[PDB]
Amino acid sequence: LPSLLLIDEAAAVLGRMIQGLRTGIPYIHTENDSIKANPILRTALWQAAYVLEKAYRRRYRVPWTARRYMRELTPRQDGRNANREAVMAKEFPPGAELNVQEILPAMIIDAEDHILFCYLPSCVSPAIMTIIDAAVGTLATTKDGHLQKKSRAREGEGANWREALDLFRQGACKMTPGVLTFAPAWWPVGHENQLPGPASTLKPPKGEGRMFLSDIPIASALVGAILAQINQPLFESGVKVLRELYSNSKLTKDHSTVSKIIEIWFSPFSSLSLIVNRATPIHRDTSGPIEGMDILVTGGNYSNGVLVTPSFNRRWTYNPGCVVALLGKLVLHGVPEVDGERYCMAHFWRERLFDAAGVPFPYPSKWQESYT
Amino acid sequence: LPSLLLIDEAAAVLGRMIQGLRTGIPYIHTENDSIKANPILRTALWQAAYVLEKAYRRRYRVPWTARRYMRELTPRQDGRNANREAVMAKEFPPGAELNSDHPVQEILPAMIIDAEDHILFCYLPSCVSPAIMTIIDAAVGTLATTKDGHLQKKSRAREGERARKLGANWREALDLFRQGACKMTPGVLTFAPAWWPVGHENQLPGPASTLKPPKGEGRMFLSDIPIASALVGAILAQINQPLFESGVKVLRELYSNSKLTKDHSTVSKIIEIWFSPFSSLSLIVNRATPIHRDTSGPIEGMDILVTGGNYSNGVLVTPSFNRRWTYNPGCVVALLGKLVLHGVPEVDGERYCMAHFWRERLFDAAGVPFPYPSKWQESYT
Amino acid sequence: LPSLLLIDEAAAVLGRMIQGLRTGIPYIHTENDSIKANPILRTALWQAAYVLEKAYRRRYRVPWTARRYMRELTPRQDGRNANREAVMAKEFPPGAELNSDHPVQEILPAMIIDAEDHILFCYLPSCVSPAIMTIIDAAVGTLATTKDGHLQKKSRAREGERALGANWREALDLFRQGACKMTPGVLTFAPAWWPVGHENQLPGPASTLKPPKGEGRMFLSDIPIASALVGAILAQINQPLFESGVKVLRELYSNSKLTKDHSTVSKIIEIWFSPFSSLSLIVNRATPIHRDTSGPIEGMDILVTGGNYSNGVLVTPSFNRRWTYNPGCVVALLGKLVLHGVPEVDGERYCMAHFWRERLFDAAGVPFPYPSKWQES
Amino acid sequence: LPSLLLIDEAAAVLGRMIQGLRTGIPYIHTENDSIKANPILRTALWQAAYVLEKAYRRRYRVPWTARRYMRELTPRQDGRNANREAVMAKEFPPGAELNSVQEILPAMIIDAEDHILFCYLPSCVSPAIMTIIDAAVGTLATTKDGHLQKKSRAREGERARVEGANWREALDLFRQGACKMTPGVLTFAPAWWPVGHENQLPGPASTLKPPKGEGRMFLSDIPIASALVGAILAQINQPLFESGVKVLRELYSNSKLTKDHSTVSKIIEIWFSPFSSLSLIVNRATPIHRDTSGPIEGMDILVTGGNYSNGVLVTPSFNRRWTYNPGCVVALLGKLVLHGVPEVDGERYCMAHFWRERLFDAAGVPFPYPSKWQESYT
DNA sequence: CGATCAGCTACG
DNA sequence: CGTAGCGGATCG
DNA sequence: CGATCAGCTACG
DNA sequence: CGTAGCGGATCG
Ligand SMILES: O=C(O)CNC(=O)C(=O)O
Ligand SMILES: O=C(O)CNC(=O)C(=O)O
Ligand SMILES: O=C(O)CNC(=O)C(=O)O
Ligand SMILES: O=C(O)CNC(=O)C(=O)O
Ligand SMILES: [Mn+2]
Ligand SMILES: [Mn+2]
Ligand SMILES: [Mn+2]
Ligand SMILES: [Mn+2]
Repeated sequence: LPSLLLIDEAAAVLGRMIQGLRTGIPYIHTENDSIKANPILRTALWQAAYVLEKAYRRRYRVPWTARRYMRELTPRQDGRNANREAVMAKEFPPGAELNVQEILPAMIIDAEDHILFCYLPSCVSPAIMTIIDAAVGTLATTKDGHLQKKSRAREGEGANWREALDLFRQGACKMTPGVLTFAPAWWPVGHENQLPGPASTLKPPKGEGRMFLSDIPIASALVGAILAQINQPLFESGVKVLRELYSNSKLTKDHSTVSKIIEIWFSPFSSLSLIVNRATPIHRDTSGPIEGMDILVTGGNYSNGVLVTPSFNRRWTYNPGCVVALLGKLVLHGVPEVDGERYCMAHFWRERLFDAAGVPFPYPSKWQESYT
Repeated sequence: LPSLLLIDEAAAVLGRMIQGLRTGIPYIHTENDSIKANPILRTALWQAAYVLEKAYRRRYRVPWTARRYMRELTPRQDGRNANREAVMAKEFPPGAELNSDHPVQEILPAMIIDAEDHILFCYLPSCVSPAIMTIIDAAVGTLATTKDGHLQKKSRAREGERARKLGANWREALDLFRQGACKMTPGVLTFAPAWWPVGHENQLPGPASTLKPPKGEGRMFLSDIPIASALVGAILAQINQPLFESGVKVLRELYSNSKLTKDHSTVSKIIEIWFSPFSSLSLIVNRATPIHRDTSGPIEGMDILVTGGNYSNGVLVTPSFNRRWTYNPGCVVALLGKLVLHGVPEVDGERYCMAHFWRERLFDAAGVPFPYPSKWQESYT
Repeated sequence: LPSLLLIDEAAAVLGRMIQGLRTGIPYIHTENDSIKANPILRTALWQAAYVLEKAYRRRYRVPWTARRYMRELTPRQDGRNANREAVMAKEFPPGAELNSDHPVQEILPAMIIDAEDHILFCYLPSCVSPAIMTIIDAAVGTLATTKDGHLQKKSRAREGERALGANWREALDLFRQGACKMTPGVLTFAPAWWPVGHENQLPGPASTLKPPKGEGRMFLSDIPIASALVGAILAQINQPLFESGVKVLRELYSNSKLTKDHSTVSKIIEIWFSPFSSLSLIVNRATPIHRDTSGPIEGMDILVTGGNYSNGVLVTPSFNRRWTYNPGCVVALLGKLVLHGVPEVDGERYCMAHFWRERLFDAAGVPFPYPSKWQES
Repeated sequence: LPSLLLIDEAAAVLGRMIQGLRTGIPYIHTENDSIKANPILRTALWQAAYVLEKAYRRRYRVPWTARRYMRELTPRQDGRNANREAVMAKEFPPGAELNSVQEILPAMIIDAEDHILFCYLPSCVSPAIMTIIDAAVGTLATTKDGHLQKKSRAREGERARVEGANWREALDLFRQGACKMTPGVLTFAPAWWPVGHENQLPGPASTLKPPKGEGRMFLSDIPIASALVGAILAQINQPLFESGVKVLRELYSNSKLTKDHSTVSKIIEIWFSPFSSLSLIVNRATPIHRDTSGPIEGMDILVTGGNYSNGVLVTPSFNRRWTYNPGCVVALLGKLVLHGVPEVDGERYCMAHFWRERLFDAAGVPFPYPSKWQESYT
């Protein structure tokens, strides 16, 4: 599969670049691969390398380990319960380093050097941001696409807060607010009992979702390369899971479609969700494995984006081009209303795909693995 | 059709000659057929029989199957990526029969087979008889000494660049062509009865531009070498008989069925003077060849290279076999061009190469399945 | 657990000695581990390293892959069908390296590999140090001199009968006629095992091993260093199989919900110095040409022959070979692929066969691994 | 796959037995195979050899070729049209060897070019195997809520609700009265196209999909009988036998030719037959017909059993009636030869082994032309 | 997302 | 006469 | 459909 | 003690 080869090249090249920035000997790309043939990809990798090196040089530490924090969590603690969240705040305080709105790349590590949060502002190069803007605009401006049909279905008529109307941007939008999800292997609502299959959004071979994916393979390669810089075992394990889902047709239904989607799937993650013109309340993401690091990319036409992490006592500037990697099941996070239109791409995981593929899900990486 | 009958009979006769060499009961050509009508072809078939039997008795094996190698290759992996080639070389090494401390240049006819007895490479030095080599030399000289043929027109088309590693257009890069004193104009021409323009595999195929003038230089070169092409086709039938017969069937369907090609009477006229089971033939005059894989043909296609000219130091390099092969005039090499990395450095003189290769979409159009590579034992049946 | 620690360390040390022999920088054992605690084991490992390196330098190749050979075999093709064996011999011949110009019997260490570098057969003559051979001779003698041990009790049970095919392993045609110091017969040992036809219950301890101080448990206690040696050899030939067998034993020891009578099985494992599933002792029996069909396709079995005989031969027809099979000789082979037999010898002989049960791997949740390629050692 | 090896061994051994009967040098089975290990199979092969050798010595010839007959037939001419059948009877008469009661001796009908069109084999099946088949069919037709009883109540319900295009399940044909075995029709196949789903990829027959349903265990009860039938076919038409085996191997190997290929592979693993399909017709009379759903060149095999005394199979274009009592085997080009079986004085079942050419096309295996009888004697 | 492609005729 | 403008699924 | 199976507790 | 009767998916 050449797509997985491309994502490997992006990841490896990004690592060489970061190493060059650290040693003072600049990496010079000579190999004849996709990176030399596509300056947009090369430039985007260079920008991500700059931001990642800066973030790796600015590390805050909380006075507890992710393991104990996760053991105090209940299996579906998403942050709606104020009593238990106060319990968490007292048992796992921010610590002396964290007792201001940040703008500089940084990361939060636990007492045993595990990365819980990586803040990367302006990680995505303007070319790729333009590309993503165009793709999302095409998906959210179609007349009878999934988003418009859902948008009129909801006008005719927490708990399922991800599609609550109070959270969507009300006023002037050229992009249709809503939420869509894409994955080569997914279990539909209350179909979790069966084998996984392709997401409905991706099932038409020339539907709006498949073309949206075809519009952003280089953005997805960039996001995957960032993940590989932060957690290489997780990147490689996701790639192995994808390879196994491709090979072994007895793990999915409609495996023809799953294999095609994988062929145009330039990402090590299990799934990608697009949230258009919706505020995000403080929450924990409960649907993935404890150990999964998700990646958020925000874009649009706004100036006052903020991401709030209360258990770190921090607010982070969350403007177009900003990338955030985080343990979504551990870190409470939210994004208030912005002064304009916004979209978010959330790249995340399904542990059940991992056991099905026979690939262990790894524990979060320590930051020192960066420097080997 | 006399062309397809001629090459079919040449193939069958060559097989009988090789079998006689194997059993010790010499074949003696008795039938009153086209092979009796051309003593030159018969002599050349005997020489090919000698060299083919020798190569069939000297077989190296790599410790992997072509099928797994191809599954690891990407569809357009031509060898430009050195890191990817290092991955390939470590996952599919030459094996104990082929690794050595020092680079080995072979001189004896041989073949490389995979772990499942499929032929990947066949080395046949001095396969072509002096007579047929003389003929080919004369025909290629006629093509490359012309005053306003395709070769000089191409040399002028690049005249703006000239007076001013693979990559786009490497087959005609000026870096590779012979600088100095040449009797034959360096360049590349290609011939085919049915063919698709680059990027245009969406229409119906048509005749190659070189062959469209009914008395142009290309059709006249083609008419000059029907017995050399019969010999090349017969060799192919010895290495991969199903591919030979399937190519012949494809040609027959393209000839008969007129709704498969554009300009079909021209395609039929070319097929009538097409003494070859292959889809296409390319003539490369005075050009070195860098290490590459040919990525545009079917995975399972066996291509045939014939080299000639007046040079003494010819070498063909196969890195994934850890081998260099003496590649002097008259040498024939059959190889899975989409699997085998191969290149030819500059020689100390003038050289030309005839590359016979395939287009799977022609097989699809003709309704003929493309077969999987032959096992060597099928020769011995 | 000292059993698994001893065999793991023996395997690692043997690998280091073989590596030193290959590079020319001799391994020198400095660590304070199990190997220093047993100089006899260390000596035997050095001898095995020498013979293994010699065998690795003398490699014959068959012109086919084990995968294609096995795909043409039927799951219980033991060699009884002469037509089917002719089919196999014609479709999978010995090849040019094996058929043309060698002696009546081989005497030098060697191995047969397939077209994809997988090991099919490893001939290792004089592999066992004389000390360990003495030890095994004594333990097998102790098992075969008892009044009313299992060996004598089965010899009596064949009463009126005396006055391939089912039960060939104990056919009377094969056992030594005359006067024997050792009682001919067959015994089998395993920490977890299924009775024939009963792979539908939980596995339990081998019958021979259940008395806490019976003859079988003391034969096991007498040969821990011979078993550690055999296990280390196996790890040199197929490292994934060694480590996976060790994991299976570890799971059977830990997880008590896999076994019946799990305390007893735990004791057996504690004195089980071997990664193999099971061990069979064949005393004074010739062996007809056969394939062992009951184990996993990819399982490497190990045969050890001993006794006081001079004309021992192991016949592998599909390799066109006869191998000198005298006391101290070790043979590793894919029992499901390689036809092999041992004719009657001019004296008394015993064989220790170490082999596998794939259902054990399934029960322990450990996948059965693919055979290693020979270069990986 | 050991199943295909078993049927190959049965075919080869049967041929050796027939050769021994012809030369006068009896075959002696020495090989250590399934035939030596199973005396029931060996005895049954011996009986089939006796009857087949007798049938090959009694050959009638019609004065036309099967090819011209098929060329004059229309693609769905099943015999319902009396005008077309009168035309066929004038253009292809029985001929001087056949025009002129009920035959009882094993025989065969060949065409003007020695192709076998019909082989009559009375008491071909050994009593042991007939007992076995009786028991398996009785088990199939007595299951409490199995396919046959659910069909039969679907039939009573529709007859009651009322106050050929589906003649094979027409209610007039089934035995009315006292039956131990539930009348009906079932069909089994590893690769099959359901009604309404004939432009999809082939898949396993509905009857065989439950891994321990009544259909799969009926198949598990009669592998030795299925091996016997395949061996008979291999004696009459060896290329067809071997081509059916090749099609089965391709369907087993190539997982992209079928849906639910897991199930198809399991079924193939217990499919002891070179035929594409097997149908069981329990307690049903059979009107004169041609079978139109198979390849023109396909030779089907019928095995009849039960407890009846007056069984007859009618072939009008040969001007013949054939005694069709329990144990009788008939091989015939069902798409060419009109044939029918009247109601009998008791309970009866029929096992019909037949072909689907589309499976051969999918597997890339040509369907061969019917064998000539002389191929037996090579 | 820029590049790949064993080439060609329409047309200045 | 020469050469511009393809042409389009797919490749890393 | 009879045979295979590197064996064993339940019990006269 | 000694040994009868398993035991069941699968093999040709
Ligand atoms: O909307 C954003 O920027 C962040 N979104 C999330 O964390 C989410 O949807 O789970
Ligand atoms: O130049 C040679 O002899 C060989 N040439 C090639 O393989 C080629 O042009 O693709
Ligand atoms: O007797 C020997 O030395 C070898 N024995 C075997 O292979 C066996 O019992 O299966
Ligand atoms: O019922 C019988 O014996 C014969 N049956 C058939 O020919 C049939 O159903 O097509
Ligand atoms: Mn979230
Ligand atoms: Mn080439
Ligand atoms: Mn054995
Ligand atoms: Mn019928």
